[PDB]
Amino acid sequence: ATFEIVNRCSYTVWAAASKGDAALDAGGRQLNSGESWTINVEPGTNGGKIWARTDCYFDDSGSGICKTGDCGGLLRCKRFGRPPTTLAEFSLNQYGKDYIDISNIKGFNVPMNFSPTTRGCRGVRCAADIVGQCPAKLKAPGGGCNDACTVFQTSEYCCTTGKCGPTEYSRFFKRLCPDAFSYVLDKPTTVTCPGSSNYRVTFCPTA
Repeated sequence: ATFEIVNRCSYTVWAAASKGDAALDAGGRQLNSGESWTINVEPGTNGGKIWARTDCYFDDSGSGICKTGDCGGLLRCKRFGRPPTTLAEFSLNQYGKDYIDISNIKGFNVPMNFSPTTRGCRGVRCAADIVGQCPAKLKAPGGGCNDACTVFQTSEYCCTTGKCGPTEYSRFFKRLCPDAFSYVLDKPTTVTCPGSSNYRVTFCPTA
């Protein structure tokens, strides 16, 4: 499948693409404002994620740091990024269907559109100003809005027992982004696409 990753942000982001134990394609890249990065994702990719990273420094070997979504200091991600990270999440060719979603379960750093570029289902969007509205106790100093599980490390926020409810913090992300996951047992906002759909992830789809 092709993912076009477009930075519509006025600031540089470092796109990341990972299934948690491996890079997707090159796994990461600098996107200046307006730049597009086309990646190929293997059919059958299960638990694929795309995210933006903000305020990166990389040396000549692609080693360094980001204030948001840093994945063990690499330009080319093999691992998931450090929260806060708005997540484009995908499982491709699962019994003839694609599953896409946006998640705020690892917090929010960069507004995001995740849309098919092929026909047969709808995109999802989390483009509200979650960083600007972020509750004082979830504010990441580096930039972005932590989820309550990253900050407080409780069974309730992490949903560690497989049982828990919405929270004051999960409802803040849900109120600003109804179409994103807000907590682990949130009513699914997963969209079903045709198997082998293609996608665009847009950072700052409106701003």
